[PDB]
Amino acid sequence: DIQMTQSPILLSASVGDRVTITCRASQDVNTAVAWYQQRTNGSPRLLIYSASFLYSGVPSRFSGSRSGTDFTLTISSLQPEDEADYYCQQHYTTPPTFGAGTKVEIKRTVAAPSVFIFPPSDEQLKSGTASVVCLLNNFYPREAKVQWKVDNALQSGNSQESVTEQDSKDSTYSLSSTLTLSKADYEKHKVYACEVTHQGLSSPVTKSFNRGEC
Amino acid sequence: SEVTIKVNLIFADGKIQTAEFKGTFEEATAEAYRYAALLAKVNGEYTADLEDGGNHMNIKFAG
Amino acid sequence: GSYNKDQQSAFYEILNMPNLNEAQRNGFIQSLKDDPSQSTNVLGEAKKLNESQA
Amino acid sequence: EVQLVESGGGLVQPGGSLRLSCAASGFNIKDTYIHWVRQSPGKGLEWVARIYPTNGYTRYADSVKGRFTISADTSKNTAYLQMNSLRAEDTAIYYCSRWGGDGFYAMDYWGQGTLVTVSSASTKGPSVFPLAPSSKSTSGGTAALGCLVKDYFPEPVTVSWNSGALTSGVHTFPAVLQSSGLYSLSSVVTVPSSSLGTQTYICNVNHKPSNTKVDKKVEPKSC
Amino acid sequence: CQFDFSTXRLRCG
Ligand SMILES: OC[C@@H](O)[C@@H](O)CO
Repeated sequence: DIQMTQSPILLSASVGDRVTITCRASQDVNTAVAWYQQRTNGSPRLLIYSASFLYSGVPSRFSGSRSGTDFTLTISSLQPEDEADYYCQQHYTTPPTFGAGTKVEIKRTVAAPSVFIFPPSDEQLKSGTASVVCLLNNFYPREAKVQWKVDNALQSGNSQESVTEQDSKDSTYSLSSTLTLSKADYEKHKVYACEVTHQGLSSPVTKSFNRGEC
Repeated sequence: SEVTIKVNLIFADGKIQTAEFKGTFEEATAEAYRYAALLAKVNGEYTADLEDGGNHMNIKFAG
Repeated sequence: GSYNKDQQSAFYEILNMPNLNEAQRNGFIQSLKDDPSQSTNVLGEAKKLNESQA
Repeated sequence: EVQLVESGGGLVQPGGSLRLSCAASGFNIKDTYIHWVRQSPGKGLEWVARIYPTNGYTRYADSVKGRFTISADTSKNTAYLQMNSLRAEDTAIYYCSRWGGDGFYAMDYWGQGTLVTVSSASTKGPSVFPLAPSSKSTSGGTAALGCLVKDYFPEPVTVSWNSGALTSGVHTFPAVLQSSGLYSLSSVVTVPSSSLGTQTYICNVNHKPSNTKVDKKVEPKSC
Repeated sequence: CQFDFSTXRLRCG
């Protein structure tokens, strides 16, 4: 079989930048290499075929080249909507094979998150589990630390985070952290607090509620 | 094991991109230098400064 | 459609396998119908599954 | 307009069988190759099989040979993938694509894909709880509210707001696998503070594997 | 980086 080795695995650049991603075949594949884009929630979309030819409807800022077994995909002027994963594929021999992909991210200015907190719903509290949600909205860069405290006791092992991919409009991230307790535990304590550390904040932000407050 | 080499790509006009290479230390290293050489064709001669035992690179292009 | 004697033989083997459930049996029979070129391969995988469920 | 539409994916037990369909329109599958390609966390994009419907020639990936078969019904312009003796490693999004279409030697149209989940775990519908807007979810004159879609299996669930009319300011978070083996996710939306109480906000949640359809109205709490 | 069904995106560590 033939393998396709993509590098780098991750590339971050500003809007308007020229970016280059590469793909090496383990043996001769002539020009039989295609490039696909995969945007969030999407299926792979053809950009380039036969190493250097632009598929219909694809912006002219995309281009491809070949040198021996090395293949390049270049985006001459990176746009926010180019934020996506890119995959090469050879079809010279069966099986056709794909590279592992390159993730392309957009660099932008630092933005602090809007931080919010949600007690468990009364509906949920009818049935023995309590989920407390901390929300960090529209921030950049992705790195953030979210810590939970219950009656000022640092929580560990009972929360999970989820982060969106970069926003289409503003290239930001949002994150949820969900603290899961039994209802019995939830009703036994008073103060529920989310502490957020992020580069855009001058010091960590704590968002808190007392159980039972309006 | 599996390591991540983090690279700053510093172009002559001041623009900066960042990239990551993953694999064994030796594979990731080889790929980073290879990528630098390729970018050098268009962006001018490169210089690579290594920090963190070679797990981070600052790669500057001459223009 | 019709089948040659080798094709018929593969159907018969899968039909008779005692450790397949009916979903599996008919799935494999469907594969024999789908792609005659794969008859030997399909029969081989049915045998492996039948054996593992002994 | 060329289109490929996959159907038939879902939860199946290890050792089990499933059949996928790929309905083509806007072109004739007799004029092209049709491929199945799958995508998984474990192996990324992986070619599965191909067929040339005008002569029936087929090829398969080594890892599925004997277990999967590809076929096509030109009279229905549809291709199929029979999947037997399924294993955990077969868990993936399955796409069909065409190749050689309009003389283009690449896979130039791919379907939306269909998820196959190979697992012995049982189907479970989610509970949908409001994330009510409050004094603790507002700043700068805007407010956040949402829905928590908790404890479902298998994927997928879909979430929209106001039957799809509300899309601005929406963040639907990636699903998270809980220690229980069930999935959970939240969807939130940021709206003007002044709209709370006058504009109806409903999250439309659908979990087809369990036939769960929930439309949850989210409003400020009583106190 | 690892593909995630939920987003259909690579997630890097
Ligand atoms: O494809 C739908 C998917 O985004 C949800 O199931 C959440 O993962």
